[PDB]
Amino acid sequence: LSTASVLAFERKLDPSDALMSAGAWAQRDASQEWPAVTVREKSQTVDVANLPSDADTLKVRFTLRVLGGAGTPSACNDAAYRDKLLQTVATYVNDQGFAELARRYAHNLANARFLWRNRVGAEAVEVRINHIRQGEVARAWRFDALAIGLRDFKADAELDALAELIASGLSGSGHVLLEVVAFARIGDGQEVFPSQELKTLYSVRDAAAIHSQKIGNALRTIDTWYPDEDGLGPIAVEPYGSVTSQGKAYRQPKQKLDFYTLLDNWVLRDEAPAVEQQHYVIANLIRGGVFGE
Amino acid sequence: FTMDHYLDIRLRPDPEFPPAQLMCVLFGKLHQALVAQGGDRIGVSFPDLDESRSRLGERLRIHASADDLRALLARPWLEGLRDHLQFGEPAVVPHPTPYRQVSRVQAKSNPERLRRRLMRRHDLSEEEARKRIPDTVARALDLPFVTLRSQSTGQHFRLFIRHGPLQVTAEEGGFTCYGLSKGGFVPWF
Repeated sequence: LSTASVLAFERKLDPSDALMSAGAWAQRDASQEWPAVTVREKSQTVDVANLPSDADTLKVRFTLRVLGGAGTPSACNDAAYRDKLLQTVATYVNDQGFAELARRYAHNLANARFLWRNRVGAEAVEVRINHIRQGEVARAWRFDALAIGLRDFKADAELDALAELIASGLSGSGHVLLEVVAFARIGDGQEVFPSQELKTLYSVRDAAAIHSQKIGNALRTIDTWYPDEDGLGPIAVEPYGSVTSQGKAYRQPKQKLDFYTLLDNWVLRDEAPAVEQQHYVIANLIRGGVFGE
Repeated sequence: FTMDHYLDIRLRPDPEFPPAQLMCVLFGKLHQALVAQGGDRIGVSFPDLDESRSRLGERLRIHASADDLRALLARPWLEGLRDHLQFGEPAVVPHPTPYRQVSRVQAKSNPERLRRRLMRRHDLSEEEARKRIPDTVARALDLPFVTLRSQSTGQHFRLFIRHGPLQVTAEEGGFTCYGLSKGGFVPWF
């Protein structure tokens, strides 16, 4: 049983591009006709995006599908390796559910990780999450992002409800489409922070926006299981688990905690790792990617 | 030799930014927390400063009065960084404190702005204003700078600040607008 030379996993938890529109706080429940934040030039020549001078609230809206079926690859050479992989993943799901991963995903939707620099220095951040079955709203959640911690994953009743929704989505027991809307008090005429292009700023039809893969980066910050230090905080799930800004690569292949090493030792040789490393490996399968040689 | 109330600020790591951006945003929290707060006898101390590495600091060491530090711990404007960084508590200071120098001092390493005002006042030409200013009048100060990339220029910028010498005797004074030295020393330990 050698490894498959071609492996490819399609991603789950597919977000969209977030749109930003500015308005006034306590006009917050009618946030449907708010004008968009436009990207303009000023003088070297750069691009800036600011709120209007009579508005102090940033609105960031995006959607999120939860697909499910997180074990089946989209391309694989071997048939025995693929069946062994499906028995391993089905063994994982039958031993324990998706409650841990959906709990941490629920905590990253609870606070405002997807407000990267816009969160820093704000008076109050409010997150509203809707579940959608038809042209309707099934169940609405309203959170408070500053009370919910940035580093401490503490339980709650509403987070257990939404974690049951996401965990029911990833298992393939239904269709899950969520609408996420975030509200931030920044100040009158202050500066918002869209994502930067390859100083140009990313936009859609006359509105500043954030890329989808950056929100997708903000959702999958699970990994509190580094060998080096658990005191810094959870940084996102990657094979050869690395941080581009810090210039460091945690979870080295010279150790035995890499994704490729744990996947090879747990599929081919039946050497099951610790439980939290199994959460890491299944988190990389929900991430998806191009694996194999 | 009498201000023995410290208010430290320990910096923890975060994945969404390095310590330089946290030092810039905390620099805004100091320019708006002290300049928009009040209290002249409240200074700050950077203990991880290194002129050979261009660093700013690995742990903040605040120095205030008894009530000057006893009323800033419960700051709701000090929130947000409670999730990003860590805090401490008040602790006494030792008797012999070394007189160090930490303050803000702006240098002029660009003759293009004074060539703009000198083009609006002196009436210089291209070759006469370009030759009236030599190339040696500009110099880059390699002190510990902070990338305060605010809404004046979109790209990343540098920071300018001048420190003082080391000494043992105590010479206290009034703090600056950013909690630095401008004629009065500060302890460094």
